[PDB]
Amino acid sequence: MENFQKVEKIGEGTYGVVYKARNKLTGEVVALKKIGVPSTAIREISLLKELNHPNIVKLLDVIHTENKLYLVFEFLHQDLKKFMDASALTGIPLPLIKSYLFQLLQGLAFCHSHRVLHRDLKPQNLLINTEGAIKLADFGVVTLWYRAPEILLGCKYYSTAVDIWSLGCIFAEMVTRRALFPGDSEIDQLFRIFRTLGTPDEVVWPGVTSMPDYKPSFPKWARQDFSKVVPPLDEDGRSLLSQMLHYDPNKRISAKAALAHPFFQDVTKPVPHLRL
Ligand SMILES: NCC1CCN(CC(=O)Nc2cccc3c2C(=O)c2c-3n[nH]c2C2CCCCC2)CC1
Repeated sequence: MENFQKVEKIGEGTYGVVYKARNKLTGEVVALKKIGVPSTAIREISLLKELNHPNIVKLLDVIHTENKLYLVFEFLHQDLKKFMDASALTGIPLPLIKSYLFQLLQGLAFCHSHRVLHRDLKPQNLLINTEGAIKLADFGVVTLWYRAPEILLGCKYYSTAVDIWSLGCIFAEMVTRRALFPGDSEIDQLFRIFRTLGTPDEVVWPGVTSMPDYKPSFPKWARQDFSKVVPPLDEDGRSLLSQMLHYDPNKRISAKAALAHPFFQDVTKPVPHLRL
């Protein structure tokens, strides 16, 4: 727009490029996302500027000019991926990990209550500020690391449970300082999940053998010990995590239910120490 002047390219998303820009009018710095334009979609996005939550990056404005679509979001100073890389030496403190997980579950609970899912949760689209907050951003070579199993198996009508899986993967990563399922292809992704949680069957996941991309020929791996998977997460944390990583989407814990888990008994809001 004629009112915004780009400062620098923040990066490349999947729905277009994102730029850090200054609003020549308000003088504010924002995150500018550049994407005729489908009308059905216009009404959709117009609905995003409506669902506001403390843990959802605010969509300040939606500019639709010359068949171009510009989404103006609030600017946050860092993403979780960066913070985690900067904390690789000692890891993010548990209290802060617990605080971020809680906040993200809150944002998700809100999203899901309005039948809105993220679909592509990952460290790169989780934004944080100096205050100690974390927010969901960029709603739905792309990473497959946080992709839920029903998605990898071809379920077209997946549920809000896919976001819980992704968050579960992010939660484990914050704790061990290592991606849980770092696949580099759908099948590799799938098998890495199978090797760790065991190949799903009709017993733990009824209806799994009737999934679009399910192959009767998939190898049959045994489920690995969870204490070996996510140490030194305490029993409450591992208990919560296992419930977020259930194969059966219907058995997987909901965001609202997860907030009441014992793990958050002693949850606080620590302030992050970050370099900008
Ligand atoms: N970490 C940046 C990559 C992942 C996220 N995308 C796509 C996307 O949809 N980003 C955003 C959507 C709404 C608000 C923001 C961003 C976004 O990227 C960003 C925002 N506010 N602050 C930032 C950055 C600050 C510097 C470190 C990287 C994040 C760009 C590449």
